[PDB]
Amino acid sequence: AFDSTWKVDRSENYDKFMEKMGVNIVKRKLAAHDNLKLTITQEGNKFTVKESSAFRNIECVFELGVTFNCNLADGTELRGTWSLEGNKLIGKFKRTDNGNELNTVREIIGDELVQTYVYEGVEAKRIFKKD
Repeated sequence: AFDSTWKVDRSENYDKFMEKMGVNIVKRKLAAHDNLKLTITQEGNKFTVKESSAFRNIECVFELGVTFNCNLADGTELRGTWSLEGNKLIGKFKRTDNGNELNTVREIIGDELVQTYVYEGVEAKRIFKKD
């Protein structure tokens, strides 16, 4: 789903998240300012997400179930895959840098994409919305 353009319109706890990865207090204070844009497309078994932030736009195309890798605006690099869990889209990502594992979930509240991530027992939330 989420076939169109969107941009983090809401988010919170990003400090506990960015603080769990052990990132300096600099990227943490500048991180909470999550305001990137993301163009997502879906094709049955072929997805295509194109991130875009004034700091480093990214892109990741692939099918659901096949492990792959995707870097996070925080300049992170992880690999895993998204799968449907009950009524949500899970996202198992493993930091290829330190394999600090990452457990997230994706939801589409009507016209908003709620992407929550977990870290060693933490939880960050990032909600998108039609531009």
